[PDB]
Amino acid sequence: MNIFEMLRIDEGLRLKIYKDTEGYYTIGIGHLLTKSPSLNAAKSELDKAIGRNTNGVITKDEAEKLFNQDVDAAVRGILRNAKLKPVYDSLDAVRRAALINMVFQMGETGVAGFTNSLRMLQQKRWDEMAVNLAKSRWYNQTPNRAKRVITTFRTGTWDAYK
Ligand SMILES: [Cl-]
Ligand SMILES: [Cl-]
Repeated sequence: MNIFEMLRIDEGLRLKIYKDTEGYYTIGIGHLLTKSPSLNAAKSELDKAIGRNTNGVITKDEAEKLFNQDVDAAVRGILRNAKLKPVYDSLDAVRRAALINMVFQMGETGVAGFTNSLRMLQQKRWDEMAVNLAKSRWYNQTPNRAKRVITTFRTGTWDAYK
């Protein structure tokens, strides 16, 4: 089990443009296209991302390429964030995977804002952190996934995913 296998479970793989739970245009492995309501704005973004005229449809390879770029960017955004870097640096390899997951899903900024949980994470207070992450719009909108991520932080193991 690794971050790729982990995010692939959580986001799935879709080869045709679609809406996410939030209503946004997305494709592949959780790759957001646009927060805009126009399927055209979305086809536009897709082709620019892919580098070709897709007509809203990509190959698996193509989807995997975006994903690779997205995970890479998540890791880099963590390592560059003043709030994030230090949390990450303090954690074990499983728990790091969990941080990357949230970052992938919600952006540096989003996570960078969970002030209290970040501190508990840092203080290695596993249980309270888990309670705190749960009082969030994030958990309420996508509780199964959130539970998985939260368990991963709590336990420090891949159980939720096995
Ligand atoms: Cl892109
Ligand atoms: Cl869910």
